[PDB]
Formats: sequence, structure tokens, C-alpha cells
Amino acid sequence: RPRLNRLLVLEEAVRVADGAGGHRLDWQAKGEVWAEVTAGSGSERAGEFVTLASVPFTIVVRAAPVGAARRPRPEQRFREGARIFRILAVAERDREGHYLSCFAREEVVA
Amino acid sequence: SYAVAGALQAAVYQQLRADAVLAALVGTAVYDAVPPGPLAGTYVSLGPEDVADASDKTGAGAVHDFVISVITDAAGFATAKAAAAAVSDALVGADLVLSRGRLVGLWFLRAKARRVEKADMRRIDLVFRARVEG
Repeated sequence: RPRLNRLLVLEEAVRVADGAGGHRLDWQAKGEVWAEVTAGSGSERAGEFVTLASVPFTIVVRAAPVGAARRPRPEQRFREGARIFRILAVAERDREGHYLSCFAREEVVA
Repeated sequence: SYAVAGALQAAVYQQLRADAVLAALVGTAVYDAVPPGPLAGTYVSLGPEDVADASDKTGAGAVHDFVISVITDAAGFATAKAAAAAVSDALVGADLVLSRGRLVGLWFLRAKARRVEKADMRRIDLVFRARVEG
């Protein structure tokens, strides 16, 4: 079972729509959650015109029912200081449902 | 490249970051070499040229169809279209000064504008033609 040792700020961006059918993201902070972060094999990735530096980073938080603020959704992101962990999906580790699997990237531009 | 293109990129980089708009939309994030850090996310990028050699008996010139891409991580990409509106009016009708040789005109060409990686980044290319003279 996980050792939730690291503190991560959950961040949901409120989506103000613009004129052309898109939205605007500002990323205000939601509450702070404790989670363990487990790195996978990391390597460079050909970005757009950047040489990014990605790592898999499976993140384990505690769970919640789906209509609650303590559930990280995949449109959210984590942040430890200035390290932006994205969220790819959440996936319910245990059989009983105590913990979740977040999946990050944390791609600094290298 | 031909002899001019070393100074053509140095002139179309210096025409950017002195344009008043896009100093308020993109900011300082106009670069060929992306500096290390957290990757701001609304940058432009000025590298992928290609030359076509419009020359003559007396001397030589060139036609540079250089590409200036605008990248954004925003939800929509009316942000990038507003940023490349600030790119293009800064360059068409340039009246630039080069370091080696002259350019006679800086026109506009194709500008593809699609979704690049994982439907998340939004990159809009801008091909500009620069007929120069060595």
C-alpha cells in the first residue's frame, strides 16, 4: 500500500470561453493533496521545436466519489512548487477503492 | 543556404521583439533556440528556412521561404491566430536592413494551421517569402 509522503497542489483551471469557440485557462489552485510519486523510465522527446524531457510519474492519491473535489480529473494538473505534473487518467488502484493512479509527465524543456 | 540567410534570420528576429504588439501577447518568447526552463507555452519559433536561388549573370540572389511557427498550449487557438496576426503585419512590407546584402521584398505565402501533438499543442506555420540579393 502507498506511502503518501509528498505534498502536491491540485489545480483546476476555470474555463472562460473566448469568441472563437475555444476557452481560456488560468489554473487557479484547488486544495492540496498528499501523494507518492513513482518515476518511470525517462528520456528526451521530440517536441514541437523544443527538446522536451519527460518521465512517466505514476502518482497515487487517496480516492473519493466522482462528484467530489478530492477526485483529480484528467483535465487538472498537479504542481509541486514550479513542477507541473499533468494528469493523464485516474484509475482506482486497490480492489476496495482506497487509492487512485494518477499519471503525470513533468516535461521540462531541457 | 546562400550568403544572405545568415543575416536574414538575424533581421527577421530583430524585427520581432521590437514590434509593440506580440510583446504583450507572446512576451519575450520569440526564439530559435528554446531556452531551458518550464516552457512558457505561447512561444513562436523561427528556424525552418529553404532557399530557391533566384540569380543572374551579374551577382546572385535567393528566395527564402522561411517558416515562422506559432505554438500555443491554450484550449482554443484564437490565441495563436491573434499572435500570428501580430507576426505577419510586422513582416509584410518589411523595409529591413541586412548585414550582408539586400532584400528587396518580404511577402507572405501559405500558412497551415493545425493541431500537432496529441491534440493538445496548436501550431500555426507561417511561410514568408524573402527575395534577397547577395
